[PDB]
Amino acid sequence: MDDELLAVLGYKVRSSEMAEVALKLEQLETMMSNVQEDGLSHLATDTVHYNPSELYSWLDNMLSELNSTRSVILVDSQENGVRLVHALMACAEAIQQNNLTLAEALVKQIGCLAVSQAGAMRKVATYFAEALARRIYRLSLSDTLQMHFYETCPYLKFAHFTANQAILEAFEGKKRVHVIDFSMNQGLQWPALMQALALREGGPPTFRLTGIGPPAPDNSDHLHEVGCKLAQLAEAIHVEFEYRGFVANSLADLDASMLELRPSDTEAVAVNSVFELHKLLGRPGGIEKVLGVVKQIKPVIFTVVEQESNHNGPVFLDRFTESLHYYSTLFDSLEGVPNSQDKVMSEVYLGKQICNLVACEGPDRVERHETLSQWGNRFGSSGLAPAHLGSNAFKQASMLLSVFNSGQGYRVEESNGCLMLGWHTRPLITTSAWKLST
Amino acid sequence: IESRTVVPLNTWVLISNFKVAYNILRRPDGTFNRHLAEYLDRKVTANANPVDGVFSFDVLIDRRINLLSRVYRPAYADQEQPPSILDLEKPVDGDIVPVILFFHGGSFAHSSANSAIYDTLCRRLVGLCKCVVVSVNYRRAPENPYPCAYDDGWIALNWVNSRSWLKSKKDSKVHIFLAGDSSGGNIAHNVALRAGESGIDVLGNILLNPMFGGNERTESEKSLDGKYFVTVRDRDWYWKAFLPEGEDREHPACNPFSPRGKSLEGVSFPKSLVVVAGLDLIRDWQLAYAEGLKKAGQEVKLMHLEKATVGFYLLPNNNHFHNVMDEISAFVNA
Ligand SMILES: C=C1C[C@]23C[C@@]1(O)CC[C@H]2[C@@]12C=C[C@H](O)[C@@](C)(C(=O)O1)[C@H]2[C@@H]3C(=O)O
Repeated sequence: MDDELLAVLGYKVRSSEMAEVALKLEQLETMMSNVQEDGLSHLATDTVHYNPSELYSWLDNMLSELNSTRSVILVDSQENGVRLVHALMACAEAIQQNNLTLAEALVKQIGCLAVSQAGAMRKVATYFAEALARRIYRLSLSDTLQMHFYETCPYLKFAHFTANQAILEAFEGKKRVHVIDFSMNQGLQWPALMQALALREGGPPTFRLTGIGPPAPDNSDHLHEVGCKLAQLAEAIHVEFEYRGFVANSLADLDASMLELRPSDTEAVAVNSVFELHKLLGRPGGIEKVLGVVKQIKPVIFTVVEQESNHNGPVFLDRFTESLHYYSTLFDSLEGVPNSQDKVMSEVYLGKQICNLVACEGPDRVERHETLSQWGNRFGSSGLAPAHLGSNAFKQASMLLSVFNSGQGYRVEESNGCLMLGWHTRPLITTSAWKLST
Repeated sequence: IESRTVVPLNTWVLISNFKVAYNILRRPDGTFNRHLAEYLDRKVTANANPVDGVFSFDVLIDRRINLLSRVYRPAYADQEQPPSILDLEKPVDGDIVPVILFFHGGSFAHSSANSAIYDTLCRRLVGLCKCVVVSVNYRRAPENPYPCAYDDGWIALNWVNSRSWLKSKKDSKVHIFLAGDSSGGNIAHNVALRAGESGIDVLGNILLNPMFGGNERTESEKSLDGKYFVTVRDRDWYWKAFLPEGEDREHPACNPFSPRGKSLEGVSFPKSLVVVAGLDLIRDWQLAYAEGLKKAGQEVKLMHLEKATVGFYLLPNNNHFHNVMDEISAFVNA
C-alpha cells in the first residue's frame, strides 16, 4: 500500500517506509553540508539517475554516490475545419449505422468542403475521405518512402538512439555479443552502436548480427547487401563481425531452433523491435508465440519502440475518432518542416497508414496500435520485467532533438521507466526495455 | 527537527525531496541543469474523459513563442457521453461563470503547467469553486529571463478575453480572476497592472505566498534562515537568475513598492486576496506588500496563517488548506 496523497502527486512511497525515507533525507542534507560543491557537481554531472518516481531507491543511490486516457491538443482553425470534422464524423456514423446511401453523398460533401481549406486539415480530410470511400465501396517503393520518412521526421532517429543506448548499457563487460533484429529494414541503426562498442573501455567485444525481413514480391536479396555494407565498416574499426539473415512472412513463423544460438554463458543476446509488434495483433494467436520465442532465447535485453495511441478498439467509430485525433496531431507537427520531396513522400507514407487503418479489416488490418499500459500488461503476462532507462539516454535524446529540429516543439518525457517522444504536451511514441523476470 | 513538528510526515518528505533535488540542480556560476531538471520532474497528461467531474485539454495559444495553456472544465451533467472535439469548447450554460487564469510557482525556474502538483491543484480549484481554470505554460529563467513570463501572461490574458464560448449570459462578458502561486503571484500582479493600463477588466486577484524581495535584510529573513526549507542563498540565486544583467533587488520586478516603481494611487486595480504563511522567511515582504496595497487606497483582504509553511496547499491534510479554499470560493463567487 502506497501513500495516496503522495501517489496523486507522482511519487511512489510505501506507507510503512515513510519514516525510513524521512531518515534518508536527513542523512542526505548533512552529507551535502559536509561535501560542498565537489559532490554536488559529481551528482549533477557524473551520476546516472533511474526511476525518479520511487524515492527510496533514488535516495539510496544518492547516498551511495555521495560517499482510457484521451489526450487532445487544439490548434487554431476556422469554421471550415469545424464543418469538416462535423462531416467526417457524420460519414463515419453513417457507415457504422449501415446506411451506405447517405455515406456516398456525405463523402462527396467532405471532398467539397475540403476543397476550400488550408493547412494540415486539408491533407488529413483528403486522406480520410479516400479511406472512407474505399471502405464504403468495399462494403457494397516502400524503402524509398521509409528513407524519406527517416529524413523528414524525428521518430526513427529517436527510436534508434534510445534502443542503441539501452543495448550498450546491457552489453557492458562482455566479450561475445549477438543482436537479433525483427525490424532489419535497411540497417540504418547498427553502425552507431558498432562504433560505440569499438570505442569502449577495456576492449570491444565480438559482434554477431541476425536480420529478419518480410518476403519481397520480387524476392530481392537486400539483406545480403545490408550485411556486406555493415561488414565493411565492421572491419574498418577492428571489430570481429559476423552477419546472417532470414526471410519470414510473419514473426509468428519463427522459432529458436532456426536462429542458430550459442550457449548463453558464451554469448550474450539482445533483441530489438522498432514499430513491428503491433502487426502481430491481426493474427489471433501471434503475439503469444513471439513472446514465448523471445523468452526461449533468454536475452539480456529486449528493446521495443511503439506508437502511443489506442487504435485497436472493438468499435469502429471509436477507432475512427481516436485515429483522427492522432493523425491530426501528426500533420500539425509536420506543418513546420520546410517544403521538399521527402516531406511529400512522408505525407504519402502517412496517408497509406491511414488508408490501411480505416479501410481494411481482419488479418488484412495491421496498423493496430496500443498504449503503454496495454503493452505492459501483455509483457508482464508473458513473464518479463521492466528495465528502467537512465538520465543519460534522456540527455542524448534531448540533444539530438535540439540539433535536428531546433524550432519545432518536440519534447521528451520519462514515465514508468520508459521514454516518450511527443509534440508539445501530446505524446507520440514510446521506447522501453525489458528483461527476464526473476 | 524544528520543521518536523509543524507539518505532517508526508508533507515534510515532499518538501525535503524538492529541496535536495533543487540543491543538486543549481550551479555556482549562474548556470542551470535543464536536462536533469526535466528528467526529474513528474508530469501528467490531459484527459478529456471526466474524472471526479473534471476534464482537461490543451490549447496552443501562440506558435512563434510556443505558448500553450491547459483548460479545466466541469463535467457535463446533460451529456453522459464523455466530451470530444466539437464538444470541448461548447458554450457555458450559466448566468455568471467565473474563469481563473492561474500561474504556477517555482521561483521563475522550475515546474510546468503539466506538473503533477499543479494539475491536482487546478482540478481541486475547479471542484471547489465551480469555475473554469486556464493554466499558462510560461518561459523560465535563466534561459528566458525577465520579461518573458510577463509577456506570456499578457498574451494568455488576451486569448482568454477574446473567447466567445466563455462569455456569461448576464452581460455578454468574460468574468476573469487572476491567481498565482509563489512567482505566479508576482506574474499575476504585473499582468493585472498591464490589464488595468489597457482596456481589459479584471475582477479579482488571488496571491498565495507571492514572491517579492528587496535589497535590505528583513528580521524574518535573519531569524528563519534555513529552518523551514528555505535559505537566503537560493533566494539570492533565483533573483540573480531572473533579473536583468547588473541589476539589484530594487528593480520594480522585484520590489513593487521601490522608489523606481510606479505609484498605485488613483489607478484602476482589482480587489486583492493575499495569503501569507507565518513560518516563511520572506513573510515580511508579503506583509509589506499588503500594507502598501492598503495605503494606496486599494481594496485588499489579508489572510495571515501564523503556523503555516510553504506548500501547505499541495496536500489536503491540514486546516490551512480547507480555510484558504473556503475563502477563495467565497471570494470568486461573491
Ligand atoms: C528552492 C526552493 C523553492 C521552493 C522553496 C525552496 O526553498 C524549497 C522547495 C521549493 C518548493 C517546491 C515545490 C513548490 O513549487 C514550492 C512553492 C514549495 O512549496 O516548495 C517551491 C518553493 C518556491 O518555489 O518558492
